[PDB]
Parts: sequence; structure tokens; C-alpha cells
Amino acid sequence: AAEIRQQFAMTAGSPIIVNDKLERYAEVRTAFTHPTSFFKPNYKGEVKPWFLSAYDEKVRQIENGENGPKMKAKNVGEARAGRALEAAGWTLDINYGNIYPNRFFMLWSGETMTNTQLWAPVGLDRRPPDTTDPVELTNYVKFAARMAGADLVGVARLNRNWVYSEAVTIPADVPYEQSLHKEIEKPIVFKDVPLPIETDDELIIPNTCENVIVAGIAMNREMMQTAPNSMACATTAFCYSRMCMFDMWLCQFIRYMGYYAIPSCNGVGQSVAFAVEAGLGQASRMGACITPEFGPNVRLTKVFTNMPLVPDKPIDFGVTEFCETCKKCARECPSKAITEGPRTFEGRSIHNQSGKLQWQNDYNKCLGYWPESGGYCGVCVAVCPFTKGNIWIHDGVEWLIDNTNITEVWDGKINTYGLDADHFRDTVSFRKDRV
Amino acid sequence: AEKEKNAAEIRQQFAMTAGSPIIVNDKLERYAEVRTAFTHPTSFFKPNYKGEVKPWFLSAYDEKVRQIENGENGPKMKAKNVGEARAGRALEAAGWTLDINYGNIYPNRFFMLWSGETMTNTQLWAPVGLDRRPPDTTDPVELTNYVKFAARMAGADLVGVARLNRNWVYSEAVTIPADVPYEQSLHKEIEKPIVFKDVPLPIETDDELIIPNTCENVIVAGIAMNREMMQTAPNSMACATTAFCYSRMCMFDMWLCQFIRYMGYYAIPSCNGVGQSVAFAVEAGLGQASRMGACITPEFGPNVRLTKVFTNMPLVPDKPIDFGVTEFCETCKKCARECPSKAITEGPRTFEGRSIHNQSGKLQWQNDYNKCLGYWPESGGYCGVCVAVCPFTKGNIWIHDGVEWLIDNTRNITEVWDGKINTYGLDADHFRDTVSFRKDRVK
Ligand code: SF4
Ligand code: SF4
Ligand code: SF4
Ligand code: SF4
Repeated sequence: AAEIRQQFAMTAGSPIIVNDKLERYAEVRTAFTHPTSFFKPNYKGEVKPWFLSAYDEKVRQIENGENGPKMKAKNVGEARAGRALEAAGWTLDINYGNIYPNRFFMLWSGETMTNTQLWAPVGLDRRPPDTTDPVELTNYVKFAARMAGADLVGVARLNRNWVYSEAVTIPADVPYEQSLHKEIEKPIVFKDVPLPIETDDELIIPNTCENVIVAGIAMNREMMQTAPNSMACATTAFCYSRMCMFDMWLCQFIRYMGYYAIPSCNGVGQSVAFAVEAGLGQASRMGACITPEFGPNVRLTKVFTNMPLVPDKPIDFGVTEFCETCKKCARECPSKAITEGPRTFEGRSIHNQSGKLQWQNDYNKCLGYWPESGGYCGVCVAVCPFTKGNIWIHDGVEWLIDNTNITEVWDGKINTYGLDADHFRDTVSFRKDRV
Repeated sequence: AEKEKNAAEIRQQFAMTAGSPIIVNDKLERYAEVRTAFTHPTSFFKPNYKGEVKPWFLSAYDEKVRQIENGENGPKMKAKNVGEARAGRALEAAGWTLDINYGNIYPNRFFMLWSGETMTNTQLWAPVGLDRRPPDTTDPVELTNYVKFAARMAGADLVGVARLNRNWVYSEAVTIPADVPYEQSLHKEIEKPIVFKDVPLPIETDDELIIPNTCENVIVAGIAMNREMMQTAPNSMACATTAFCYSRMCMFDMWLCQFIRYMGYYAIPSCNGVGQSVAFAVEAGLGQASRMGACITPEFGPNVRLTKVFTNMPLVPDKPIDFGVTEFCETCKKCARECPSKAITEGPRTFEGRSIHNQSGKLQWQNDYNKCLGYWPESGGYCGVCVAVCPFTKGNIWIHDGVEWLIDNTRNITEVWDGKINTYGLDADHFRDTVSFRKDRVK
């Protein structure tokens, strides 16, 4: 896997092609939050917040002994178990994605955390850094990242084009039980200040915030292959909580090294663009970052920091050319959300950011399928050739890409965090591949 | 030819018939948690390197600070430079992010809630009613398979089930009143009885922590530490793998408790609180007790952390295992010889506690745990030399002789930072050993 990555390393420079129309994107425009897409009917035809209508379908499926849309479970007990596993997975995640910045788990300073308080006498977060060498810092922080649950880790300079212009958040003193009903918009701005700070009016990231560290958190292949049914939902959910723990662990490490760190999970900016710039993978037709190790079957989170670091090289292992002819996700998508046409700089709707060259998908169609199916779908991820274990072959001199139920999952292979020992060697790391 | 390792085969070979293997007599009473060296007034205070008497972890902090300033990764162990010393301690500190006051011991506080009702996840999911709907599965065989699958998703490297032996549940917990904020927690610790009563649900009153009489089972998880890091004991990287695994324990408990609740049962998390993990682990078949006092497992030796969840969910208990640990420990004594505090006995097992920190009435090697704790401020960490030098901690201890499996009786920090690592510090060279199919989850 390390050989594959070195082989497809490209020269420095963001591979995302942009034009002069590109503007930063307000987070409220995503299909999850925008008022034009937020409300969906349930199976009874009642208009509700999309996730409430989706809950109605989960209840309906459990009652009827189903694991998904038109997918009968072995029995009601099995149906129940899948949704219990899904719901439990989300334990360390707020309101599907931890997007409110500097709230709950996503604090921009460590000062009030119980861990920081307990460790205060050592003064690790107050002491000036003892290492400023970006080479050594990159090795340290990547080692820490792996301890913190990343299966992949990369570094990029922070491209502000992918930072949301405005965040969706809640007022600071609103407790959790009012959060869903009191969501607001708040600008994210860059200023000459020493530390990340939030005011009544603004989320302020310092101009010194040079870098972004991006983590890939691998999902389980067997469970995702059940998309759009419940076990796909469960591997999705568990990985969101793994993302949260990753962000908290790594931000604390960085702070204890004498720098600042901003967590994000699904908030603050666009993870796919950061991941491509940090060399985890390449953008794809479906819109995900496709990695050599996992294809698109991997979640992303990221941490922003002033810690000096060595940016990784972007990687090009031919995804763009492959997606050009493939279109399997587009054909299998249950909502016809994914385009079969060519890449353009023009967004198909409010949910897309115009001004960058990408495949333009209709993401309101995608979200529409979630209440209908009672899950987070994932069919595109499941059917992508890159998701399958072996797409890689060797032609004698260099690596190249090859041209060509749920009861069973519960009774089948599993290992810690859903990782697969058959492939786990692919993410082994020594100093040579960290920096 | 070398037999491909089969960890499941190994466990089958050494499976015992049913019955708690811990030998006890009439001396045995439940143990008050306040008696542990961490909490007992006789041991909680330790001098620092200036001879100032402080809480043990504060004296240990003084030594970490001194070491960083002196460019050291441990007692009389020079680091590459001050930056490396700093990094080890930053890693250690960060590892503890999801753990309260070194162990999460206060029951029904912070992360260790005995009910899910107030958790943000529960509130978010409330309209589905998973925590209100009666169980759809009561078959212990299916439940055992479901809950073990969930346990692996939740980060357990090992999982086992036992009937709950109340002998190992603390008579009284250490906790804080419910109106005390975190900042005052260490100042305001109290004792509170853990009692069993005829109630539908785990509940806490002003006077008591009440576990229902229906709380039949304990689920025990092993959380694997990283071998390379632990073998730097007593230096900083051993402290770091210890720390990260405590946060993994916490995540495990919360994940699994929520799964069980959403299956229509109740679940009590614990991490280092509520009861004695090693006893539960032995009874749930994760491994065997040892001279040093830890549960030694076939997969990781003693280099594995433990947590446990208590529940009324019907389950199939696992069988205890005997792969010869007791007999090896009788003749080995390596941990005893290498222990920097001489805390571990070189003598035979007895039923009589060495001091207040030991629970009398059960046959075990009796160690002086006040001596152990005393070395922690001296070394500026959580030591772990015993775990590091234990032959069972070594990676390739199992061999096959053509007939059966057996133990192969043949048995710096810059390099660790520059060396092999993988997700959560797990090792792909061995990760196949914890693969699981239905057959090894339930008979
Ligand atoms: S399914 Fe085919 S077109 Fe779609 S993202 Fe994967 S490789 Fe690209
Ligand atoms: S998640 Fe499902 S509906 Fe959405 S784009 Fe992928 S295949 Fe289509
Ligand atoms: S070092 Fe030897 S005596 Fe001590 S626990 Fe390990 S096997 Fe037993
Ligand atoms: S942790 Fe260290 S001091 Fe304590 S028993 Fe083990 S070797 Fe001895």
C-alpha cells in the first residue's frame, strides 16, 4: 500500500481546478439544513423534519420485521437489533455530525475540558512549544493521529475556499434539548488574533491557522454492502463517534504540544476538498474522496492548527479517468441524484458550490431517499469498484487498476471497531511514510 | 511446516467446565472501594522529589515537569531532546481525554450514567422509542451473539460473559454528591453503598446505589494496549498507551450500554468503578489471574485493559479457561524480580490479605499495592514494568507441536516514535487473532 502511494504521488499543488466565480459556501445550504430541503413527507404523507420522517420509517420497519425498504429481516428481533446498533453508534455525536462549532464536543479551546483541568499543573497547554521543526512535528502528530483512531492521515495547507463562509450553530447558552429548534447562522472569519475565539457575532480563526490535518476513519465493508439497509447505517454511525473521539484526542495532543487546534467532524468546512488536497485520495463521480485503501468507504474528519507541518503530496491513481466511463453509482442510485454527465464549474442547485470542477449531483434527491428508506442509504459507496477489496493488480513492473444478507453479517466476520485483519496491514505506518 | 495460528482453536483447547475458578473461604466479604491504594488515606498521599507530600498524581506531575525540563522520558532515562520528552507527555495527557480523575470510578456520574435517559444521543433518538419498547428478543443465544458483535464494534478486542458474582462488587463505591461540579470532585469524594434490591431499574438515591436483583450478568471487555509502547515501561510511552486505552474503555461502556438499552434492557457501565475487573474477567473466561495480579489473556498476556457492563439482558455465560498460567507463575516470578518497588510477592498464594488494599478470603498472590503506588511519583507515570516483562506479553508465545497448542517456553523511545504504528495502536501482525464469527461468539 505504501508502494502504491509513492508510485502515484504528484507534485505539490491543489488538484482542484477552480475559476474566478468561486466563493466560500454557507453551511446552511447543505441539504440537511436548508429550508427548501429540510422537510420531507413520511410514509403516511405527513410533512416533517427529514430525520423525524426517517424515524417513522425505522419504527414502521421494526414493527413489520424489516431491515430496510422492501427487505424482510429474519424476524422482528433482528430488525430491532439493527436499529439498536445504529442508534447506539451515534453516542458521541451531536445531531448527526457534530457540526455546531465550539459546542458540545467540538470546543475550539481545551481550557474547560475535564482532562485539561486535571492536567493543568503540568502546564502542557501553557508552556511554549519545545518543537517547532515541521518535520518532527509531522511525525509526532501523525503517530498521535493513528493512536487516536485514524486509519489514514494527511496534512495540507489550509485552503480557505473550502471553509464555510457561515456555520450552522446554536447560541452558546442553549442546552441540548432546545438545540434542534434554535439553530442559527454565524460567520466564520479569519483575523489577526492569537487564538481561535468566538464572539457574539463571529467565529474567528486566526490568520496563523496554516494547516489542516485530515483523517480517514474506515467503515466496515460487510456492513456497508447491506446499503441501503440498517447495518450500513450502523457502520456509518459508529464511525461518526470514532471521528469525534479522533478530533478530541488529536486537538488535546496539539494543545499539549504548545499549539492551538480546532476540531470539526462534519462542521467548519468541506472534508472532501481537504482530503483531496491532503493526499488521502481523489474526488469521484459520486462526490466522495476515493482512497486506494478503502475506496470511498471511509469517513473523514479534520483538525485545523497553527502547528508547523509538512504538507503531503496529492495522489493521482487514475480515479478521474475511471469515473469518466464507469457510472455504476449513477446507475444504481435509488434517487437518480448522481449525474452521468461530464464535470462542470456550475452547481446544479443551491446545495452545490459553483466555481470548482466536479461532477455536479442533485443532493436534494439524495436526502429525499433517506426518509423513504429509513436510513443513510450508501448504495453509491457500496457499488463503487474502489470499495471492493482487490481492484489493484501488478503488471510486472508497476501497480495498475484492474479494468474489470443481514443475518449473515450478524453471524459473520467482525473484529475490533469493524476493522478487517485481512487488509489491516495496508495502513501500517513507519516514520518513512509519515514524513 | 509452521501451523497457521488459530486463536479460537487455542481457546477451545483450554476451555474448562462451568464454575468460578476463584477459590474462596468464609473469610470473604465484599470490599469497600475506598480501600484501594488510589483512594485510601494511608496511601493516597505521596512525597514528590522535593519531599513535599501531595496527592500521588500531583507528586507524579512534579516529576513529569522535572523530566521534561531535564530532557528525560522517564526516571534516569534521557530523551533525544527536550522536544521528545515534551511530546511523550503531551501524548500521555491527551490519551486521558475521555476519562475522569484516572479511572471513571464514580458511578452514575459524568460518563458512567446508569440510565441513558439524559444522554444527548438518547434524546435525539427518543421518537423511535427503542429505549421504551419491550425487548423483541429474549433468547440468550441470539442476545449473546448480538451483544458480542456490538462489543467488537465498540472497540473491544476481547469480550466474555459471566453470571454476576456479587463477591467482586464493591460493598461501597467512591463517588461525589450529585450537586458537586467537576472542579470540586477530588475535594468532595464520599463513600456510598452499592446494594441489591427488588427494583425494576438501576437507581441512585441520596443514601444508596441500587442495582436490581434482576442484574444477572456481567459483560467483560479486553482493550488491547500497544506492545512496543508498554515495553518502554516505566517511561512515558507506556503511560501513553495506558491513557488512550482508558478513553477506549469509556467509549466502549457508553456504546455498549446504549446498545443494550436500545434492545430493551438496562445496562450499568463501570470502567474502573463498581467492582473488581480482574475477578470478573477470570470468571468470564478472558484469561487467568497471575502473580502480578492481572488477568493474563492468551492473545495479549496482561497487556490489555479491562472494563465491564452489568445487565439483566439474558446471556449465555462463557466458560473459564485454564492455559497453565497458575503453574507458570509459580516458577517464573520475573515480574517480582523486576518490580522497581518490590511490591509483587515471590511467595505462594494465600487467603490472607497483605494489607488493607487486598481483599482477604480468595486465593491469590498477595501484593503490596502501597509500594506499587509509591513508585508512580518517583517515576512520574503509571510504571507497568510488570506487564512489560511478563513472558505472556510477548508477541509470538504460541506454538503447535503437531498435536496441540502450547506455550513456547523459550520465554528506545525515539525508535518507538519513528517505528511501527497502526490504528488505535493495534498490530496487524497479530490482529487476525481477534477475528470473530458466530461460532466463537456463542455455542
Ligand atoms: S461507482 Fe464508478 S463512477 Fe461512481 S464513484 Fe465509483 S468509480 Fe466513480
Ligand atoms: S447515498 Fe444513495 S441516494 Fe444518495 S447519492 Fe448515494 S446512492 Fe444515491
Ligand atoms: S512475569 Fe511471570 S510470574 Fe509474573 S505474572 Fe508474568 S508469568 Fe506470572
Ligand atoms: S506497576 Fe511497577 S511498581 Fe507496580 S507492581 Fe508493576 S512493576 Fe511493581
